[PDB]
Amino acid sequence: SIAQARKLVEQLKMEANIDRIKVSKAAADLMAYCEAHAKEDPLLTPVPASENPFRE
Amino acid sequence: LSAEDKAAVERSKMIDRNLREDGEKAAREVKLLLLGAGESGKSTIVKQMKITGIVETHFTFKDLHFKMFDVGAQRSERKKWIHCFEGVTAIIFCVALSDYDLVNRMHESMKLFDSICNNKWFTDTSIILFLNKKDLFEEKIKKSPLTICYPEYAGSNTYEEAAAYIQCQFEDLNKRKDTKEIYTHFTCSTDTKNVQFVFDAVTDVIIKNNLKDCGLF
Amino acid sequence: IDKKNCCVFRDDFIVKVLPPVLGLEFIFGLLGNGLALWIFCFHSWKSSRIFLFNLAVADFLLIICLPFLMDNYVRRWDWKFGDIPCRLMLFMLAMNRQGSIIFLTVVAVDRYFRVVHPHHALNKISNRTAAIISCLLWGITIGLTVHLLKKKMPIQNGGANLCSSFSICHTFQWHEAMFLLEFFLPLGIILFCSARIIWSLRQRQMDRHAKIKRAITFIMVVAIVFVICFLPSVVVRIRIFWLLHTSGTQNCEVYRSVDLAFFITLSFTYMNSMLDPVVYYFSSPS
Amino acid sequence: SELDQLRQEAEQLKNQIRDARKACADATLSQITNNIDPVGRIQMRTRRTLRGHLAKIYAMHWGTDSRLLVSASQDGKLIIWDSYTTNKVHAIPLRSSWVMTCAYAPSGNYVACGGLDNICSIYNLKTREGNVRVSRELAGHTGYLSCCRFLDDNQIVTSSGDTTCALWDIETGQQTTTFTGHTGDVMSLSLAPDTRLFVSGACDASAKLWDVREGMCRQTFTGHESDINAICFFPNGNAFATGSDDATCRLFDLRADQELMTYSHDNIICGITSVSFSKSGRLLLAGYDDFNCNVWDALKADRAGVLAGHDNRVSCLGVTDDGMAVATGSWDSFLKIWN
Amino acid sequence: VQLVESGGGLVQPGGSRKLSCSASGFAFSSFGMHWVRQAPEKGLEWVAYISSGSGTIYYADTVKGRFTISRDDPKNTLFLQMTSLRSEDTAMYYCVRSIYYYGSSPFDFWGQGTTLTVSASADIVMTQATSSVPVTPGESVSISCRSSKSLLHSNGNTYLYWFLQRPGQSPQLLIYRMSNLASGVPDRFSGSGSGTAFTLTISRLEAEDVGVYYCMQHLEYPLTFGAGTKLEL
Ligand SMILES: CC(C)(Cc1nc(-c2ccc(O)cn2)no1)C(=O)NC1=C(C(=O)O)CCCC1
Repeated sequence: SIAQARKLVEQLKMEANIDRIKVSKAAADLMAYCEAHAKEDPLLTPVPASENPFRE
Repeated sequence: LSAEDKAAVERSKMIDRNLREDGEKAAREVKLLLLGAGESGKSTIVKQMKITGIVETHFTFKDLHFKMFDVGAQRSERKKWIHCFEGVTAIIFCVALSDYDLVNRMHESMKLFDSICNNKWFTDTSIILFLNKKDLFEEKIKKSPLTICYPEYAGSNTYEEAAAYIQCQFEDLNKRKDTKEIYTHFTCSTDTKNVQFVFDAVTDVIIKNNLKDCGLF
Repeated sequence: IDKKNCCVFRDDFIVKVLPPVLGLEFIFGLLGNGLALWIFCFHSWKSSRIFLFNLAVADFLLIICLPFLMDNYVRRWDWKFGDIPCRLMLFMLAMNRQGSIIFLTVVAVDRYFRVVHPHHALNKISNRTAAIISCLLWGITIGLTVHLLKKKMPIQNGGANLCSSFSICHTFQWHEAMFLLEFFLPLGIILFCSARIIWSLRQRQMDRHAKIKRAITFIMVVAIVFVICFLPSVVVRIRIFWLLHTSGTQNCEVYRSVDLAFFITLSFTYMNSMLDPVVYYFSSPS
Repeated sequence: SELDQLRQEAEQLKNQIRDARKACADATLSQITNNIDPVGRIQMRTRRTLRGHLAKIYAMHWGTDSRLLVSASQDGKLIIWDSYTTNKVHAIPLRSSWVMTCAYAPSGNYVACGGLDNICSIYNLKTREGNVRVSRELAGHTGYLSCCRFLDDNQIVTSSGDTTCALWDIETGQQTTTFTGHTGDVMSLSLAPDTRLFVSGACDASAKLWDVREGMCRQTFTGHESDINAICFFPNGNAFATGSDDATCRLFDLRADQELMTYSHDNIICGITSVSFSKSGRLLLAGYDDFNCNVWDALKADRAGVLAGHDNRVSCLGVTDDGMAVATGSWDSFLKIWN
Repeated sequence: VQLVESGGGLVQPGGSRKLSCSASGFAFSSFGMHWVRQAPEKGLEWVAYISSGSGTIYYADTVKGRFTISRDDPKNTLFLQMTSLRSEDTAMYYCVRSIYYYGSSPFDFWGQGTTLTVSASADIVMTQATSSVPVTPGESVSISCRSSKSLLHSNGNTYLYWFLQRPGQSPQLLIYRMSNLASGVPDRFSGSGSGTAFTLTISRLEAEDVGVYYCMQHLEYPLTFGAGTKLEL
């Protein structure tokens, strides 16, 4: 009765009170994160064969 | 070149040999899938084979190993784990012939059979239909008519006619008539016969698979 | 010649019927067997079709060497090439026909074991075992055919030079009897396998599922094609043997025809070789 | 008291949630990412191919060292693959052959395994005996096991086929915390980099952010219109990708709890089985049912490249912590490394 | 984990004996075996090796051909058949387990061994700098050694091991690949090297650390031992 309905309502209301930020700020943060680690990604940028452990 | 990795390569080769042996053993083993509604009928079927999650049963007949997998107790959406049974040699479907008098159950069994038969994953695997509770079905027919759950039924109120009508209704649900074959059978009290029919169906499907592998089928 | 009594003829009939049928077999075999070999190479390589691929390569070897025989026939009994080409071509022809017959028998046995005996170790045989058995089947034919690779240069004819190795010589040596066996024993094996397959398949099934008789008809077609393409050249050779025993020591009174007849019905071997891909590979839906 | 009031209250609450989401949605990620140059075509070669599996492969995981990976298949065998040398480090014979999930502990000492059986078996690899045994059996679930991922040497988060997700203790072997927020079958599971939050996908076409310690979920996303088949956390930890049978990938962020972009195309009509990000998260790799794999740009939503080395359904896809290579598993019984 | 060995005693010169060892508590089949002998006054010396699959059987140059090693996996025992023994053959033989895979710790466990008395080039050498060093409790001591050929393989793994042989007991592994500590080794132990010169540091010396320290090289298979440094408390 209340274990699956009242508890669900309380859970949802707890979810509803969390502060939120604008989508633009999150997008900017994500873009900055990708830009900062652009050179640290072996896949995004080509890696020399010597540095590649899988090179034949 | 390698100095210490050669031992690792030898160990990998040994592991590969063991894996190949185990795979050959598994291929020699024959896989069967058990499906249907009603715990009593499936329990009777598995008990008739003479030597929690999924219950796996192992038994041998005519020097052929048989593996049976129980999925009735899984209690999960079939759309997410039925693809794991792609390589099953055959599928056994067990339905209680007396379910027509209990609450609609026969309609649910027919719906499940239609869903399994038309599944894209089982477009080639054969299905074996086991009609349980023969004596109980005869008693129910002599007590209640089959027209209760079959409005379209119009025929003699006899055990043979009712059984034939039920079989015909079950078979027509197989849309892939050419690609798939249904080995319907009636369960009997005496032992050594249901297992014999299962072995015959498995032999037939294995012959089909071998012919297809060769190229003829 | 040959330290025996060989009685080769010269009939003005070969240059009439042989060239057309030989060219037709050329066209319909090179486009058929080579194409099937290309499909096999491009496209799982389990033992099911390893024997079929070996048969295909043997057939491709059979008709790729044909030019030389076609040259022998167009300029009748006029062979310009050397000893090495003649021995190589005779060896290749004999080897290819031997391999084709042996692989037909092997495929028939494989089907018989895959149908009559569904539960057997031979059904799930390993790829390496198939490779080794194919190598042994090739090696036996190599050993059998190596006997004629050491012969001399093209035989004389009081003029142009011949090398056919069949002739009508009265020595009844081992190779002709072996040739007879190559049609007798494999024919019996294939017929027994087909009969047992029919008995085991019609008894319990084949009442429906059109894909089953679609293949049984092809099996019967294979058997009928074998008997029709390899029986005439054998019965004619039995008649040659009978004439050999009933005559010959008296300077054969022009057996004639029968030799011509043998050499025209010999085209059935190449006909069967050319139609093998359509009957075996292209027939299978896979 | 009655559904006629509780359901209406829930509907009004969902209305408020949607209104807040619409108000917060000021600019889509698509038009804000046009100022950055496109990644361009990416070509990946199969440096190594791993063979030895004789059944359909369903799951694989990469180790912390980014050299050893564990693979699972229906034949009932776990193989620890040395990607550098393609060596078979270990071969664990599974008691139950019905397995479709596996995991590797961050420390590399234990490997988890499960499937249609209700046990997320734990195996010890660094034992003195030299043979692999079952450290513990976690048979506290009812439905089929879907995915259990290690949290530490003693804690593992498990998602089963029922509507409940549970957290297990290796030493105790008891349900430390059980999550029952989901209303449908749970399929996908992924953990945040900080090992404090995790997101579980379910067939109800929704994803929920769960708290490892708190015990109750904090966000719910219902962008997808079909069962949620795959999920993976973004490296930054503030977002996670998602694969589904709808044939599209949706990116949801933890803070703004919106649906940023939908990766879809007319050509693709089949579902997505596994999804994972790269080290920087720019490249999103998703495994599709058809005989190929696709790389999606996390910001531009363009087809960066196609990995068509497989001939059957791709069932798993993992990227190393180092990020030097990507392993793609499929139903071909072979594993291929792309980079 | 236990390794019981037997087959010792007085042996007449030129005779033949069948050394046997019993393995229990661990997978004998999956683990390779090495045979190591100790001279009464000198250090240990490798003798022979047998792999898990009973293949790649290797012998030292001084026992090549003369010695043969066989194992019985179902019997869970190891055997060493030695024939035509000479005066210098006398030594204390040891049974050593070993496994080979990524992250493995070979030579981790050593058998107790049994005494054996007899009535009367192109190998990597280990030039140990010192044969005896004086130490006191609570102090730090450094042990160094030199190798003729650099042990830094092309894969970046250096094949160096360290062993501690306390008096009255068999040696035990301390560090393998000079970057990883074996099971049960206190964390105070540390090792480092440049690929050709190796230094072993033992900080916070304890009474149980007394003994003699041996080294290893595993690049070329004709394994050779070190001179040995004796620690006196
Ligand atoms: C050389 C051969 C094959 C006759 C022969 N074969 C064998 C033999 C021995 C052992 C064995 O295992 C199989 N075969 N011995 O002699 C032959 O007839 N060449 C020619 C024709 C042809 O063959 O197409 C076309 C024109 C006529 C000449």
